[PDB]
Amino acid sequence: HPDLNKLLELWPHIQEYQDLALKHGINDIFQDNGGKLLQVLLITGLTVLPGREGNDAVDNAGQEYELKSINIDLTKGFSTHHHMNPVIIAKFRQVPWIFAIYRGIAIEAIYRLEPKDLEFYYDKWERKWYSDGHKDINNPKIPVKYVMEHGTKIYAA
Amino acid sequence: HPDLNKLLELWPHIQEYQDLALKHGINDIFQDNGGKLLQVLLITGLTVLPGREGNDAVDNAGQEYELKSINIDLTKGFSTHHHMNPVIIAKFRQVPWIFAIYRGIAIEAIYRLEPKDLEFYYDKWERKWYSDGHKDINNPKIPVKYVMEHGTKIYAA
Repeated sequence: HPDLNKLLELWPHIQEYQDLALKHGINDIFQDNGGKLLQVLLITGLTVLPGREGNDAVDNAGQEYELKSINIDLTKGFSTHHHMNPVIIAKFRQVPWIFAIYRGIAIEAIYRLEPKDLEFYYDKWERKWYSDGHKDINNPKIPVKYVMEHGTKIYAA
Repeated sequence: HPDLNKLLELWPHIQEYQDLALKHGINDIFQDNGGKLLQVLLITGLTVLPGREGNDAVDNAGQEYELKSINIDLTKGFSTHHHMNPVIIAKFRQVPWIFAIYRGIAIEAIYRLEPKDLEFYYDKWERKWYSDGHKDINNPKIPVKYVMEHGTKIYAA
């Protein structure tokens, strides 16, 4: 049982990583990309916010952030919000966003966009709601290209 | 100028303390009791949440807390919420509360009440709203005695 052997021996680290993840509010590294999210948290120094919170993270000085991420091996657009409306927008434009770019599970880069750097999309998204008559927008996307063009890279592999 | 001398020489520390306070999201130790609040933050390991947030703090694992405090040299009841209503209550009973007890500016003790430990007051407060017909409650208080009787002391001077 070749591959299997790497299992009872590689498992000490996986567990340690999970221990690390728990100290950071992540109960299961193997669900909802928790293992990738820990990467971002340890690199940036952020603390995750309860899922019920509008934003997803905050630093040691009380500044909050939206946290988006993608695996470029399968997509090129960042998810934003399901049932996206102008109130959601309104809460969004108040905080900086940090974008995590992975290749599979590997963190390749992290970008930070200031509130103004997203002004373009917030405006666009509003039109598609009101000119649209009225009606949510189901998760419009933010192009990795745009993020790279306007953000400041705070991390690279 | 006797006392004045203690000023150009005691000022190196006060400033350092303020430097410490800034690293913790507190812009001015001399306003809104920021100097006392830093005490609590450093003792407990908490991070403050933006004032717009319902709760006031969160730990490294994403658990949030309400943060109340008093100087027993002048009062014996903990403030809760102005324009207190049942929705406010509803958000409140979901998180633990940590109470800071000071003598003047000195931190004397800190207590933590679990959500259930406040069940008594939440229920009482509801009656005074509905039996009251309907109408907010302007900041009812929580007795230090009660806090000491039901909380677990996480710190003492």
